[PDB]
Amino acid sequence: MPMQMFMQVYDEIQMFLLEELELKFDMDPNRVRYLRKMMDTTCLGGKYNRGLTVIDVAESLLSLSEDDGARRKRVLHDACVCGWMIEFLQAHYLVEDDIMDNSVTRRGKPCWYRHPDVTVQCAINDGLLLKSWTHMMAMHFFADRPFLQDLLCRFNRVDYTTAVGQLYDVTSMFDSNKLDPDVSQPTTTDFAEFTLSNYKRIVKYKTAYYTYLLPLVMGLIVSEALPTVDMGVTEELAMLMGEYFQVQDDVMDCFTPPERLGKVGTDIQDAKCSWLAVTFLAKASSAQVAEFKANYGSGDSEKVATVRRLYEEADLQGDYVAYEAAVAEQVKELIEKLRLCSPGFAASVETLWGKTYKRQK
Amino acid sequence: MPMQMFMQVYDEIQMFLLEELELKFDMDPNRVRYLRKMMDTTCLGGKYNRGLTVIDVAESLLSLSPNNNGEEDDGARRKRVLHDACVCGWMIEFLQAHYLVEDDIMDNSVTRRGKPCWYRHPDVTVQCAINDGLLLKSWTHMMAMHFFADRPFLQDLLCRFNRVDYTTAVGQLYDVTSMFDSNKLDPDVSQPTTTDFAEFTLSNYKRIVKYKTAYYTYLLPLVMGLIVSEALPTVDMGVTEELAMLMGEYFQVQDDVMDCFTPPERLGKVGTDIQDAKCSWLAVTFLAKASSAQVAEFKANYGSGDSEKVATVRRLYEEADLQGDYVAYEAAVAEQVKELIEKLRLCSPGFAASVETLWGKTYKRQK
Ligand SMILES: O=P(O)(O)C(CNc1ccccn1)P(=O)(O)O
Ligand SMILES: O=P(O)(O)C(CNc1ccccn1)P(=O)(O)O
Ligand SMILES: [Mg+2]
Ligand SMILES: [Mg+2]
Ligand SMILES: [Mg+2]
Ligand SMILES: [Mg+2]
Ligand SMILES: [Mg+2]
Ligand SMILES: [Mg+2]
Repeated sequence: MPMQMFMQVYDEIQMFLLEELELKFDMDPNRVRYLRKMMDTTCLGGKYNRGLTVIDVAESLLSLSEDDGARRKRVLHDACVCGWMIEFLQAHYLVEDDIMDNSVTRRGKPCWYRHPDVTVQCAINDGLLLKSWTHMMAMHFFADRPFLQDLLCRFNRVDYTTAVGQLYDVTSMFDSNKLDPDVSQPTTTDFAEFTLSNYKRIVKYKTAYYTYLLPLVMGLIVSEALPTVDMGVTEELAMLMGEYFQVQDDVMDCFTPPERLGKVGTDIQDAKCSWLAVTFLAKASSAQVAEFKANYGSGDSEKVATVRRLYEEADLQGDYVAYEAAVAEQVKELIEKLRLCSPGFAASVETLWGKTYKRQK
Repeated sequence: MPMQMFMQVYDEIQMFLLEELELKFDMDPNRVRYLRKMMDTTCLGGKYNRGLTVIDVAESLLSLSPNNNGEEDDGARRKRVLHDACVCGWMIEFLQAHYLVEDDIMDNSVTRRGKPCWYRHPDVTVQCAINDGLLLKSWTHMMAMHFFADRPFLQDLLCRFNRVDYTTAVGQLYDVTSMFDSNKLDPDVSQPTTTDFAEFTLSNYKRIVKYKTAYYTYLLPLVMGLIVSEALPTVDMGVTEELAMLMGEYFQVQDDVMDCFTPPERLGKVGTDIQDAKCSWLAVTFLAKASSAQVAEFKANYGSGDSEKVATVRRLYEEADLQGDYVAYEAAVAEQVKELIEKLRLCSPGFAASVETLWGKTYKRQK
């Protein structure tokens, strides 16, 4: 049912974008060919839990003041459009992050930039095009909406918020004291920034805002129910669900089959600042830490293998399971807080939690 | 003075953006320092010609054709407009600084404004540079929300602005897909450099230049000056857009030649264009009037890293007398421009004047 309309609205959005480029931007059928494949490829093949959340949250707040059925159709189309704004935003960040991250695969398919006819110079701009599309579809559908001003101001703040996250992520293997663009870039070996604290900060901004906070806020917005909700609890949940999601990402990076996964994991190889990495270095012995230091951040045979055994060596899977129960409990008390006043809303956040909490296939 | 105030608005913008990172985003002094250095480097260095135009359009519209509704000529609305005009000006420069960061990387340039491209700096990584670029465009949205928060024009401001940000990205699409044949444009397929340069035609030059240069360089400054002036509807947009497309094309044409002919030293960078086999005005004008033989040679050189093969390509330009083609091109433009400006005077003379000043800073170009 939801996938039904959503995908309808996709076709709607896409028709509008491609057709506008033809009339007003003097584009040839070819470049319009390119751009529709770019869009489909970069914006499709996911489980769309971010756009979808918007629709559910919207529907669940649809009765906050016998009826019509027209309001219903209006709010739920608005919710599909914001939903796709979120998915195009992500698509933008993903295309730019595979380029930044030198990844090779995404979702079973090669990254956009690693497409036979995609050059990275064009890929880079293709990412910008996706972002531009979110503003284009926003003005096209919500020009006459009283909420437009506040929709885009919040949307743009999470855009920004996500870019800051990305600067956090990408400046984490280095000594922040030595973060001066005039000198060279020697990746740390003390791993003194492989901290849980520092971990938490990159993941909150890079992940939690656009993945958990934005779908909910947009959902509220197109439902004219935003102030109906304790933003404090709401923000708490999102920040938390979002930390947990990434940690889930972190572990799946390391121990989930790349076939299963859809991309041979690199984190260890690219020496990222994952949950495993910072959780390991904190509980780890002197010997274990010398050993980690000697087989981290290198594309090897026995090495990554080394770094993978060390993590089981340290029972990171038990630390994890303890994490999840901790998180699962704070999420439960937060949701009941919301339920008091916003029952319908705490219902959709429950539904959100349920697509997070498991997170398996 | 106009750069006095412009520049103290920069300091203003940078303090809010930077203070807001540390305050609302948990940023540490280390990364605030980086981000301040990044902003200065990518944003300060040029001549703020699109930035200061907005200031010019705005002063010349509180004077001639201004708001009658606006108090009996008393100084308070002017420093407010002007201050707005400065934010708008830095919005345009931050938007440009965004596209130049990504562009130097895309185009793989080595230097800009007499210096290593951002992505070319020592403690700047290519993956960080890309994201830095993105922050640049975000900052445009954060400075506008912060200063124009209560401003009635903020939506109109923001709509037009993103429209132009978008027409520029499309322009970048047109420029980078220039080298190969549109027909064989299929991401699922490897691709070869066009060897026949068959899309190196004027019509496509015109296109991948009008969208990529003239809108944000000429239309946006003028449009934003109108808006913070609240004098938007007082002008013929169509004729206004006409000359900004006019002016933009010439600017770009005039920049294509500086590229291949102005010394790297004097051009504040090293001309990639021939090396990178770009679709300059120069190439499209050569291929269109050249013999079969002159053309065979262009192919046997163009788009080759070199001192001597990049110099043969630069020879047939002289031999093909591109140098007089330009002169003639420039003259047809200066007169076509000249005309539209007069049509603008008939209702919007204050406006029409600021456009002469902008035109006069284009024509009179040796930078
Ligand atoms: O780079 P990672 O590891 O954080 C992740 C991409 N997630 C992103 C990427 C860009 C902006 C925000 N979140 P992915 O490439 O594993 O999907
Ligand atoms: O790459 P070019 O030659 O078009 C030029 C940069 N101009 C741009 C760059 C990005 C977007 C629009 N216009 P520059 O590299 O000479 O500064
Ligand atoms: Mg990644
Ligand atoms: Mg990344
Ligand atoms: Mg990951
Ligand atoms: Mg360039
Ligand atoms: Mg370029
Ligand atoms: Mg150039």
